[PDB]
Amino acid sequence: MISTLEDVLSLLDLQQIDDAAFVGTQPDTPNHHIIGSQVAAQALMAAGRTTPGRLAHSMHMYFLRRGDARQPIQYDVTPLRDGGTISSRRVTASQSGVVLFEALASFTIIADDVDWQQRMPDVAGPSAVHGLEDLLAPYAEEFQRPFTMRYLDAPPRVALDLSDPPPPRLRIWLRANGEVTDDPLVNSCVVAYLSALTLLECVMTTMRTTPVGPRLSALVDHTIWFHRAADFTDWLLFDQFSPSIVGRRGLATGTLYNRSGELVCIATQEGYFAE
Amino acid sequence: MISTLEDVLSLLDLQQIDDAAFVGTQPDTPNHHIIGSQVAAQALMAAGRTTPGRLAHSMHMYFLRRGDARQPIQYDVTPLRDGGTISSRRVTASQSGVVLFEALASFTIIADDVDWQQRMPDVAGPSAVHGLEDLLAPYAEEFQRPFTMRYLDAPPRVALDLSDPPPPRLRIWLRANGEVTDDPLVNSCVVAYLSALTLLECVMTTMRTTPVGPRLSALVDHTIWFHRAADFTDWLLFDQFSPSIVGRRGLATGTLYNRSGELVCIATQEGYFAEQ
Ligand SMILES: [Cl-]
Ligand SMILES: [Cl-]
Repeated sequence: MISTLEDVLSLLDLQQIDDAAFVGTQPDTPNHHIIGSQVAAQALMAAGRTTPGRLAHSMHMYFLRRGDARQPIQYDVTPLRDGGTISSRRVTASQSGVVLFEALASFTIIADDVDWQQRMPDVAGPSAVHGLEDLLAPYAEEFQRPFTMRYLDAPPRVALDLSDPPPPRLRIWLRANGEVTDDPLVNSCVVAYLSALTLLECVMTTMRTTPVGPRLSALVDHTIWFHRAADFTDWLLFDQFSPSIVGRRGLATGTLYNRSGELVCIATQEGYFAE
Repeated sequence: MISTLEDVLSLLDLQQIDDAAFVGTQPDTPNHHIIGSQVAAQALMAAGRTTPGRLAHSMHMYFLRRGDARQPIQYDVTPLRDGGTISSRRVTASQSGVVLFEALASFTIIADDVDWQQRMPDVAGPSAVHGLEDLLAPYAEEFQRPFTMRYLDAPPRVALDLSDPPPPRLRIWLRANGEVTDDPLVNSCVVAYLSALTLLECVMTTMRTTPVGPRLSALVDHTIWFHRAADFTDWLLFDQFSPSIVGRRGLATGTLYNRSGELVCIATQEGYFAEQ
């Protein structure tokens, strides 16, 4: 099972099998499903390798069919445009000829210009905050990680035992359990992985469910805009909320910051909750 | 020019030239540029016509090349997924084989389930706000509309006169200057049109520019999530802001609400500003 930060870096180590085709693999999962975070990060790596040296700036994706964690995944990249400042790629992810996912990714050259952001919210610092493992301890009977996670708000399983579902806001302090490679594309791919990892949890809580049920979900899409490099040598804050849930779908948006205050990325995804 | 609401509805009338191939058109503009609002709305209509009786729920797109307003646009639709819940469509827009735009759209059945939203912000109403025409009248020498627009925060050209540029936030009350067809797909397409129309303005102000310059801009992408029907028989509030601007890029996000408070859609786009 994915348990170390090195395991996450291994996910990003794709095997090139043709000029614009790459294969990724992973360990099996308990329900045999591939999670969205993996396919996002691997798809971005595949795209980035066909645009060498350019920096990831955005990616949009739709999950069509859910991957089987027992088989590898093939990523086929199509160049859409190669401009002097922006370049664009389609990435299709497949298993035995079955298309799992389609994405569109865009890459840029670095440019010094207006650099502005909203200020990070004023929240309790990571040291004030309970770890996920201690928070889930009472539920151990119902069940190492690549990131330490400290939750400012109740995680979904804890929230399920509150009288009423809390407001759909979830703030998590995150720290890599090891060293992320000093490579801009790897940096962005790890950001991509984190951007989709806990993001639907604030919706699950409002839907009175958790990642393992009782009501199961699947991501329909995921979107990321990368603005500034993540500093994985310290904590990051992931500020997540839902503006709206309707018709079995819940929208979640998250903003990732370095502890030092820089806004790293924004991401948004819609999850579908089985009836 | 596109100047009436009927003209915007007419953008959505596509010629079908094959099973999954449609042609859209538009009047020539002054600089022959086709705006992203038009291409988003026409692409959604194309996609929707191949998924009859399902409701638009999301759309993602990249604007690869600027369109020539003097030529029509072919929308080629590819079905990617079909069945009991969600249907998925690729839409490619092209002019004489040159691809302008790639989108992925998604459609769903109606289902009653958990229905929750954040509360619309408490702001001044439409009558407390000056119309855009009036706010821009002082600058006429430098220069009808399908929508009445009342800006609660300074438009880019007005903001440009201020010493300290304001926060990159922009609330606009909008009202269709006419009746929008009572059809769910048309409704979603007009929502798509609006979702991209003013959305970058909150960035332009921080970038010390306006829709007509001095620093020009182009959209890189656009993204819409449709949750509740727009009620075009009354005002809508488009609450827009930018969380971040860097590297010649500015990200803008907007939430559209009915006056009665329902959250209609969320949209997010990134614009690129050519060197200064
Ligand atoms: Cl370019
Ligand atoms: Cl922990």
